Amino acid sequence: SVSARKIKDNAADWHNLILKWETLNDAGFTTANNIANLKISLLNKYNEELEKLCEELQATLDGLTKIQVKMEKLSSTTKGICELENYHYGEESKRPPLFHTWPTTHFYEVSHKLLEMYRKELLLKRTVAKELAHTGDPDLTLSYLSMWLHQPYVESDSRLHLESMLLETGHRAL
Amino acid sequence: LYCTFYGRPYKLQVLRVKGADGMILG
Repeated sequence: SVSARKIKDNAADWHNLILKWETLNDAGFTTANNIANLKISLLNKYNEELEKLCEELQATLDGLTKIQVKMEKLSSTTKGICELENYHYGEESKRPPLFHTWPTTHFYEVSHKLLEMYRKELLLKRTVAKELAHTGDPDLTLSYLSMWLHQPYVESDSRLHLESMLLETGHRAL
Repeated sequence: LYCTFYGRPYKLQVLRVKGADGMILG
């Protein structure tokens, strides 16, 4: 019951942080489409409006950086139980009582993979926000907006993997 | 020194400062 409370804590933390990431990405795509429309509307034919749009894009980015620091705190938390338990149980314990059948190394594998995808996705978003207001080629602007919208460093299969944790924490009904 | 030029971050290092009383530092 000691480890049970923290595994069902971390599953709920993973689910709510993914939903807050999605809401912040939708607001960021609306503001990036506005600043692209403003730059093409001047180039077909200001600095206070452009600087204001850049400042609130930076506000969206520091919100995402806060979410990234929370995901960092979630994986080190889980890594610990790995050691403590594995060591104390020592070997002579090929019977670890978890919830249904998993060991904790699968929880390390799932949290490590999700941390790697969201950590690379934040660096791609930082490069898009760095280079978006200074380009002039509209193929490159459509490319940069597509990299914001479609999120190419996040696999779909990991979302299936998150459902495996929700079948192994019992928040959802079986 | 930090500034953000239209979203792009810029970092500068101050080497020499000369002021209006006529003293030059290093």
